[PDB]
Amino acid sequence: LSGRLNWQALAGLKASGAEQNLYNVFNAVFEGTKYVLYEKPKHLKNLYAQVVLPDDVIKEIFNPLIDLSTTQWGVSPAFAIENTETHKILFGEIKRQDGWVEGKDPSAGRGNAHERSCKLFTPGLLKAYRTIGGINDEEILPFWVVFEGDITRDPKRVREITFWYDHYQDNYFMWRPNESGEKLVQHFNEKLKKYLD
Amino acid sequence: KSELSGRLNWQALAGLKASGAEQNLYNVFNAVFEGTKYVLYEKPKHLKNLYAQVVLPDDVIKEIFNPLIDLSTTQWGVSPAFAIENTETHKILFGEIKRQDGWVEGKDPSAGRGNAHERSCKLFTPGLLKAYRTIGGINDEEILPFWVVFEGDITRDPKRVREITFWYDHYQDNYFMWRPNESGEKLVQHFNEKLKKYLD
DNA sequence: GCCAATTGGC
DNA sequence: GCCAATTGGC
Repeated sequence: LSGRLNWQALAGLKASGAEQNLYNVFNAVFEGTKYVLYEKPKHLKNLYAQVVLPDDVIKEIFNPLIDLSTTQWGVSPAFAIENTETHKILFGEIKRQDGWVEGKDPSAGRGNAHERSCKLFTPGLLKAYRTIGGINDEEILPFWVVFEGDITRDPKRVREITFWYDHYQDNYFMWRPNESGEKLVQHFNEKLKKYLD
Repeated sequence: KSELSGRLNWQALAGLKASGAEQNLYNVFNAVFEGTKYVLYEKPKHLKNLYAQVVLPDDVIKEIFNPLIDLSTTQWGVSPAFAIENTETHKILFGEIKRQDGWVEGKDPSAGRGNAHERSCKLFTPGLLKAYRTIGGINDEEILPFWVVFEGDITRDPKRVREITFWYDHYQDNYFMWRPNESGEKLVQHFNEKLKKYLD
């Protein structure tokens, strides 16, 4: 099964003048390929209820009338890309945020909600992602964060995120204003697709 | 490393408790550190200069906003909620305080839907981990260089407590749940028993 | 200049 | 059930 992408279908989406977002872009480029996109995938929805808490903690917290054995508490990624042959999955997030850009003061980029995406660096979620998605190669992280909005052109935010990721520079992508869906797909195609093999 | 050489001032903390004064992380640690080699910093400045000189490829520079300032002397960084330094060894533990509501008695489950506490996870990025270990001096692999103290109803929320427990995996001592009504002693005991030795 | 942490959205 | 990501605050 070739891993070639459907650039013709993507060009049609672009030509249809339709506003491109991550979903219609990957949906178009994956048509007839061995890849499929999921919006709000459910693979990681059953992680927390089964967590074993010391009896000392149980006594100190609120214990609702609930059957934890059948309770599914977990996370809901913005999206996931699956190679339907190997069934390996890359889970992703989309962080949209304003930023300090031309004509604005630094305060326009003072927001910090994007830090929330760093929950993916916790050892527990890294372990869960690797187990469920199948990407065990230590060379890359098992998630992909796509940033959107003026934060992607903010001199401070861009350097901050670059600093955070350190040697995992391909695990995030800055999808800048007015940029084509093609560049978003090229990042996946050139830097991440091989890890689903 | 004798126990006496690092004994905390438990009597000063008991005095604070006996005074009836409202306890918070700062007055609790300031009291317990009285006369010792440890000092607590509120908003430490050790990590004030981190990002401005980060190198960006020419093809990225071309696509971003480049302000007309001198990045070589610009200080962009972070400001931890607190830090604990052993002034004899100069090793430092950096900390955060995350207060948040939660699903507890008398509340609808929606009271625990909040997720801003996730921001604290920035400390797990490889970049900040390296910066924290370099500055604070803690390279022991079995412990992380930071300590996140949670406060508020989130500390008793059945889903949030399990979520955070899960996140931390085998680094359970790198966070502490300071519950409503809990005194300062429990907070200090966590540091004393699980983290203080990493400042030796 | 940097962090708080919430209420509304899907 | 779980995520969006902002504006207020010092």
